[PDB]
Amino acid sequence: MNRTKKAIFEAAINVFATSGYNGSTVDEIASKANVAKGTLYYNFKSKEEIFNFVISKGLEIWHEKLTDIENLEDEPIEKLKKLFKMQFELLYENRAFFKMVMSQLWGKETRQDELRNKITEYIEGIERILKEAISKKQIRECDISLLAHSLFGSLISTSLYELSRDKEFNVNKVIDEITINILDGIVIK
Amino acid sequence: KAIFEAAINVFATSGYNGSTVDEIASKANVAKGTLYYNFKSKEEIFNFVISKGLEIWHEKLTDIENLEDEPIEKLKKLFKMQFELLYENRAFFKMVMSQLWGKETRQDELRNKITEYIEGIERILKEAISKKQIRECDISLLAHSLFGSLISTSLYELSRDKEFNVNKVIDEITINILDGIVIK
Repeated sequence: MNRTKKAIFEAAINVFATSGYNGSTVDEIASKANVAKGTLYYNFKSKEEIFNFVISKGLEIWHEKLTDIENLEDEPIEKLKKLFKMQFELLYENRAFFKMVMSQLWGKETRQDELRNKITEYIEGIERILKEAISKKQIRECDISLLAHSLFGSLISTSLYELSRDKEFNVNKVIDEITINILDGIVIK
Repeated sequence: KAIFEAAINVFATSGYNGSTVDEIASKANVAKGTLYYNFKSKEEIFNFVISKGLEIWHEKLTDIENLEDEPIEKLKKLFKMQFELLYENRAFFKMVMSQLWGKETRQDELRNKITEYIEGIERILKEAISKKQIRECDISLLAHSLFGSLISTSLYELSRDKEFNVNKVIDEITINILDGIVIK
């Protein structure tokens, strides 16, 4: 990304995360990016084009880091432990971006169908690790797609927990707790 | 009442930003003057919609809290109750999700309302921990994860364009949460 696209990218994340999609404007993104509006429009025709570019660029590191985990020779159960650590670290390093995503996952605009298709592509990588884990009898036989969405969904509920105003968020403690909760369950054993 | 059902659809479809009082009155088939005898602003309508819609969640959660059941059995009934209510209130749930993440003051207040519900889950988990029926753990983090089971399922249904059988979901999620997924 050159300076113009990087500046728009970083500013757009914060505008979208602060105001939501409908409340964000090209006008505000140009101002926050310190990019002349004519140069912005030379690169992006509309707010929707900026949004989709940000989603596509921002999810690149998610696919990259998940693909790296998939490529390891580690046992699948060890890949799942590394998945939880990777996702929460990535979430913590990119909180504005993830809120932007979360704010747009629930409606019926074509933009949001497309966003969900991009998230589904990511979740399919989780499904692939689970399938291998089940075949190696390291994870219980279960509805894989349902489980994979639950593993992604841990990011969503934790993002809400991170917004708590009465405590301070500790990413390493959350990784450790969620890993045990997911793998071992909560029942006394 | 007409405003409540219409405003869910409007806030879901047109957003909070992007919707108007007039559009809500129209979708409700409510004369604008009659709207203003009930509500002063679009903000008042939103705050009313959230509070009203969450009442049934609080009522059913309180019912479970009031049971004589062991807390671990309360938790099983909580999962069942939550997925049932999710199924009956699908539009409302997704509308809430769409509004939960921004920095406007109505959204601070929305999150406070959700947090209050999640605090009710924390009370059941606290009883389960005292009775040594579940592990000692970060109770607030776990309670958010238990609410998160609905978030994940709702996203799953949207992403696959499905309305999954509620009993099969309850059965799978309950085992996943209580017993975990690892075989070791």
